[PDB]
Amino acid sequence: SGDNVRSSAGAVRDAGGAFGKREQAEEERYFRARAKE
Amino acid sequence: TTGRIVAVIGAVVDVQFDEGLPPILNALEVQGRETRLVLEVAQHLGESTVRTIAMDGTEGLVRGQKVLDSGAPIRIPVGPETLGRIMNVIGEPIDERGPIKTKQFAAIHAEAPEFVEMSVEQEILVTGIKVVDLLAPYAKGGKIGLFGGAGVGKTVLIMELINNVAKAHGGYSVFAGVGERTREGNDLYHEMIESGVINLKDATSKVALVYGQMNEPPGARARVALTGLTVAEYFRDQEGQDVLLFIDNIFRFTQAGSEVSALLGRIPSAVGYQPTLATDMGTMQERITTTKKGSITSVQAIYVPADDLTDPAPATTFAHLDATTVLSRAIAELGIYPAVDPLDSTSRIMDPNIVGSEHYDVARGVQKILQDYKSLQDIIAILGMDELSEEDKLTVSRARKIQRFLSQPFQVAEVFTGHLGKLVPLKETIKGFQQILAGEYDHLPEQAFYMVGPIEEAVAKADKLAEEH
Amino acid sequence: TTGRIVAVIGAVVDVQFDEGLPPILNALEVQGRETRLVLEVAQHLGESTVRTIAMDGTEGLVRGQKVLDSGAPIRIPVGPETLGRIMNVIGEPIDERGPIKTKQFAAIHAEAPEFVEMSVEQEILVTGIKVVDLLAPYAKGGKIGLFGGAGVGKTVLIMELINNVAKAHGGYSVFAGVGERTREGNDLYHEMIESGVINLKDATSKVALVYGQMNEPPGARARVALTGLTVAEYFRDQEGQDVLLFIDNIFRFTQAGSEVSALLGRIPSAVGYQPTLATDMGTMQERITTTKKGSITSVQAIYVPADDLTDPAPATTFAHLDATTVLSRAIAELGIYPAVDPLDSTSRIMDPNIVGSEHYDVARGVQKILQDYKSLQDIIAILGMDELSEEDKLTVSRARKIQRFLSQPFQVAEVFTGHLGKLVPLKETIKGFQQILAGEYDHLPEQAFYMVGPIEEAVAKADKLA
Amino acid sequence: ADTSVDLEETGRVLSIGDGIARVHGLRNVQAEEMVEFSSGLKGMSLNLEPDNVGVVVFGNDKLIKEGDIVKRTGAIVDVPVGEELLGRVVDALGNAIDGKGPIGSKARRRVGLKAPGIIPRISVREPMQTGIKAVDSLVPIGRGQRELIIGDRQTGKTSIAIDTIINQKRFNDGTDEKKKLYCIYVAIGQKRSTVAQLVKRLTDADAMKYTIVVSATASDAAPLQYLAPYSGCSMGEYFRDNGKHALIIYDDLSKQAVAYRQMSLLLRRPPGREAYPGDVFYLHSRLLERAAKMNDAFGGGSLTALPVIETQAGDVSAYIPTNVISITDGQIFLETELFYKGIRPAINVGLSVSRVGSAAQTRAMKQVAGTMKLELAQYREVAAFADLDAATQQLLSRGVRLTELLKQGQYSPMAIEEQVAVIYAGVRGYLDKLEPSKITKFENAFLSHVISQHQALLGKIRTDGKISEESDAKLKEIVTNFLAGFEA
Ligand SMILES: Nc1ncnc2c1ncn2[C@@H]1O[C@H](COP(=O)(O)OP(=O)(O)NP(=O)(O)O)[C@@H](O)[C@H]1O
Ligand SMILES: Nc1ncnc2c1ncn2[C@@H]1O[C@H](COP(=O)(O)OP(=O)(O)NP(=O)(O)O)[C@@H](O)[C@H]1O
Ligand SMILES: Nc1ncnc2c1ncn2[C@@H]1O[C@H](COP(=O)(O)OP(=O)(O)NP(=O)(O)O)[C@@H](O)[C@H]1O
Ligand SMILES: [Mg+2]
Ligand SMILES: [Mg+2]
Ligand SMILES: [Mg+2]
Repeated sequence: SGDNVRSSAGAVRDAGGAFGKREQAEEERYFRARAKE
Repeated sequence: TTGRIVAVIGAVVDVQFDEGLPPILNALEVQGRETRLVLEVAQHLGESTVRTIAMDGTEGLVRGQKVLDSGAPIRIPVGPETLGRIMNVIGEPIDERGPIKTKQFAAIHAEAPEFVEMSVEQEILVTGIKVVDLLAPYAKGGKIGLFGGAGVGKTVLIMELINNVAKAHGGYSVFAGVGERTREGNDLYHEMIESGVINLKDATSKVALVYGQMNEPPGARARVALTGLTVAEYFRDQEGQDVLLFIDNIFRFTQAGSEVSALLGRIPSAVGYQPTLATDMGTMQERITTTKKGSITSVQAIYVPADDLTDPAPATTFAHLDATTVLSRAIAELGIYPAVDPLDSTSRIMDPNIVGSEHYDVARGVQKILQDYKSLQDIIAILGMDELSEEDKLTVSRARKIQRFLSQPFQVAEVFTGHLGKLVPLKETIKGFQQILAGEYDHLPEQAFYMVGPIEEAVAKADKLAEEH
Repeated sequence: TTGRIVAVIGAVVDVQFDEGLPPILNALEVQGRETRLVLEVAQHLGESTVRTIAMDGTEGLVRGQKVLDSGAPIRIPVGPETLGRIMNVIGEPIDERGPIKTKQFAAIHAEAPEFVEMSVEQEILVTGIKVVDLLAPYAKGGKIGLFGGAGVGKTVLIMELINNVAKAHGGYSVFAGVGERTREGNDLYHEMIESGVINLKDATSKVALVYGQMNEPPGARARVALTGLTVAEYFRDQEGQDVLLFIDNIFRFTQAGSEVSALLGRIPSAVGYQPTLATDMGTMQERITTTKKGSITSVQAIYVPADDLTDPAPATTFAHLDATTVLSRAIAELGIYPAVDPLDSTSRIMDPNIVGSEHYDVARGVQKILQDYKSLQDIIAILGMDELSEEDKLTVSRARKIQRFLSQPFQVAEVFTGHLGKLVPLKETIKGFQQILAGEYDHLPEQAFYMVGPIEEAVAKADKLA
Repeated sequence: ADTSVDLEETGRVLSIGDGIARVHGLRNVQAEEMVEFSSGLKGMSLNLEPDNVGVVVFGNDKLIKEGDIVKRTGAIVDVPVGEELLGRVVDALGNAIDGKGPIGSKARRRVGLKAPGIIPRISVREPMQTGIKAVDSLVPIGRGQRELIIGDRQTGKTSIAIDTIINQKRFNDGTDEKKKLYCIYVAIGQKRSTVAQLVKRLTDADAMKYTIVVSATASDAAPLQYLAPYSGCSMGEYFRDNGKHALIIYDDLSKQAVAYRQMSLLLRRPPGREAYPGDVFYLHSRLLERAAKMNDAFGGGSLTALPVIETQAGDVSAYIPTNVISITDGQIFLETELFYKGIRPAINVGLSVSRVGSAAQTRAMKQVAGTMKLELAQYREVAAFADLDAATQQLLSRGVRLTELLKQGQYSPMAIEEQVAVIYAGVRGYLDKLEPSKITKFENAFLSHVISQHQALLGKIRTDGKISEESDAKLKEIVTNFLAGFEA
């Protein structure tokens, strides 16, 4: 039962989405910063 | 002694003997055929008639046709001269390279090594696969099980295990094709010929081939597993030498038998499998093991119908393994290879007093953060990435990285990924995950850890990633 | 030669012959009986014994009873004098109007047209039903199947199709009642005599009726379809006319087959059915077809036991259809009639090169917005519609007006809808939807598109609502 | 003394029903030997039980009776093979049913021929172009592969095979003998009417002339449908054994499995999972292995198969369905969901793979098709959202564009060079600032332009099957300006 949501569809694509979207910008957000450092 | 065929229904043929009745498990030669046709005595129906499963097609048999009892079970050629040669189910050579002039033949049927014969030694076997060696390490001379639904990576994974461990093996290795694709047999053969693990001009060949693929009637697929096992048996005993045994899909040993059960007159059991499913698998597995005479490092590929691990066939196969690497469509689907499940792959030596405390803690540390991350999969499935305390959303961010760092390019999978297969040393693997769990690389983007070798390339790639932006 | 019954189990009767063994399909007549009792030879058991199937009850039979070999399968009357009459499995009239004096007779068993007799002509058959007309048009000379669960809409639809199509039809029709409600034949019969498609005085009748309702034993219900089928074949071939063949529930033909298969000594297939479900069915459906010699527009009502479309029966029926109209209880329960599934009904005629690109482009517009609304139903049930984008809400809204605009009041159902029947033209249906999609009516309330004919009546009803 | 019926070469029927005949005698028949019935009707002998031979009637069984004489044929079941069948429609045993007369055929081939062992094969390297972008760009097929089309009812399954066959006109009319492909269509449990369109269609695409349609429709006795596949396979093999390449289509192994079950049931062999025989797996694995790429020592020819599997309620996780899947080298999955959304062909990249992958793609296509596949499947990751940030808004900007560029018309296949030209226009981002719904109208205008004014440009890309520098330039020149003139 740990991650049943994700082990399906409807709300999974969402969790999948928000997820990737987040870490998507974040990383770019972290990306240029790498340059700074 | 000569017998006559009295009934032919599929792979099941009835032969009646007037003289003497051959004992069960005895091989019978069907006379009058342009290709040796072996019939294995399966039962004694009574009234001097035995029932047998054909080791080939029955297309053409005639009621009354003669059948010569060879006196014993299927005996095949064993010994060093098999190395480099592709063998049949009944010992026939199928490489068109002529006969296999062997000086000894063993019966593919034999008793399993006694209990007093068991070995209790366990030495981790390093494979270069981070996930494997991290979470569920294989062990020297142990029984390795590779589970997986259709096309998730059983065949590619077992291939990597041969390109990694077999090529650098100081000894012989047996490979048995059990009801798979003949095309894969081609691939493996010519690819072993390239790497030089097989030599066609001399005697340096270090792997023996046994095949009985899909195009083959069940009867054959129902015994080849035992054939290949016999060849590796000789290498384990008559030498003691280290032997590696690769069987691509032992599941075809149980389906084979599931395809002839009824015709052997057997009420079907749960899920249609044979009632004898677990014990047939038992008198078959127990034979594939390390004794005090020598050691077998077996790697079996196990199919999982419709992806259901609870299916009788696979669920009965687990206890026969000392290390299991489970593949997951879900994981493969997230483009992570090998598609190994971190939460369902286990190993007997995964003990702190065998791999040390450092190795163990990190492994469980990986598994835990990955289980916690599954718990947040739900919570964030309705809320979004902006509700988790800075503490939780932090682990989510590490889960992703640890998840991605478990993936790894295979030398054998170049043609697929398009990248250069890497090979990771154990220590570099622990360090690798020890540091990520530490929080060190929380400033690096996840993608930096996806498909790489040691933890370094990660930073390096991460850099190549910073400059490109 | 004389045959004798050696065993009786329900509707399977083993008859042993001492001389001259009747071939398979041959129709045997049981002797010593009040009314004609036919047995159909199904197999040769060996030992000069044949296993047959009764076309009527087998009560009263006694082992040793004599059975005669007619020397031919079940032959029924075919020809113009069948029109306006009602006949049973074995062609006997059951309308209390005396013998049916036809010249020719025909075996109810025959081989299907050969591959060289096949027709490839596709030409829509507009029905006045927006959902069918729109998404899965029926084809003249085509095989239309109407799947539906217990009480969902098959009958009413077949009736409407007889109203909107049969009447404006220039030719002969054949209605085959198979395993359904007898009082329905009663209904049909009297509705036809009214409208006049059946005439009991002048010989102008245009409908031939074959019946073997749910009151009949398995052997009958298992062959009635072939009878109605055979009566349709005469009109098609031996007269070269455009023949309409309605069959209310061909599923009964299969169901029946299962009851007897049991008794025939056949190991059962999946779900208890007979092994021969597929073939048995094929050898029949294949005869229900248009050839080069003539046409047959067949409309078959198909029962879905336990509302399970995967059931071997219906499942196996789709491949035999040129057009499918799938009815849904969930849709019916939302009060949408006809409960046609916009996303599970198909037509080989839904091809732009055939119905035009304007028609095809709208059809796909509708199946796209509904499809997209359907994929949102997961979110709507848990987080309501406040969690949907502005874009989403828009489709949801248009889907709901499209769903409702898909309903329609049929004449044959006025009593349950409380609305006067409606017959919508094709262009009017294309138009009505092109508009709802283009957002042209995004200002009208849902309830305005529900149970109406053209789009114009969607607007009228809107004002009334104010 | 009449000795024409000495129960050695002949037999007498004991019982007959449901297409099953138990024959007394036939003392010399072989397991799986053809037999002749009184009526002139044929059948196969599977059950060599002690007290009889279980014969399965290959046809109408209302002519067979108790006492009817059965005669040995002395031949395991076979069929007429060879290039004479090209352009003809035959039944499962190889008899013409298209009313055009005797089949030339000067050679027969057992329908049960064993499949090539290991040594005779060689890696699948030659492409099998469907002409369908989705396939050729994501699930590329190679000659000798076994790609399985699978899906629910009414989802495109068959159309893929049809667009594939038609697509073969190009090479077959060309000059390069090596790129020619002969196609064998096999209809199982289908409806005659349906097959009629089928062949009226291949005729309107002028593809019948290199196509052997093998048909066993719904009204045909089970064995004919069961045998159908191996019959067409055998025909495909003749080509695969003479330095030629044949593409076979087993239109519906499900129905084939159905018929097989029906036969087995009336032969009295215990039933099993969902009632099929014990060896239903072997039923298909035995047939699909015969598909293969022979090495130069064996002629170097091939036989690629596209068996079509039907699922119910979309359950790729059901018996047969998993039976075949775990056999073929991948699979193309079609879904009803993608069909109504507008994704036709309804190919769900998410589950569609080719275990040949790159191994089966030409230089040029590989170039632009570069990494569009994962990218598309990666667009799906973004698909769950659709105040997007311009960035991700972009990932969602290619996927919506490429998608339209992949849609296509039937009976109008494209030369691999024409496909590269348009795919190029999308993949190189040059159409990212265009209205999706406009893409299709554009491909048309564009193509008709390249094919008109720029015969030579295309004339190259093929010849070199590669997009050279000067060609990457002359194409950027055209899409961007043409496109703009298009958005005037
Ligand atoms: N390590 C890998 N890297 C990339 N792709 C992989 C990898 N392993 C498997 N695949 C992909 O999955 C496909 C086939 O997987 P494969 O190893 O044959 O599966 P399998 O478990 O043996 N399936 P099967 O035996 O048919 O049930 C390949 O063709 C690849 O596309
Ligand atoms: N077009 C319709 N308009 C209004 N109500 C309808 C319509 N179609 C079906 N119904 C309703 O459903 C009921 C019965 O439908 P009916 O035509 O008899 O279904 P059926 O498919 O023939 N089912 P059955 O024969 O019992 O398996 C009617 O009494 C109506 O209440
Ligand atoms: N690319 C396409 N674009 C638009 N329509 C298509 C496309 N491919 C197929 N179709 C249509 O889809 C319908 C049926 O598809 P089809 O090829 O018969 O699928 P199927 O899986 O074989 N169905 P079936 O065998 O009848 O259960 C027909 O109306 C086709 O014209
Ligand atoms: Mg494999
Ligand atoms: Mg009804
Ligand atoms: Mg199809």
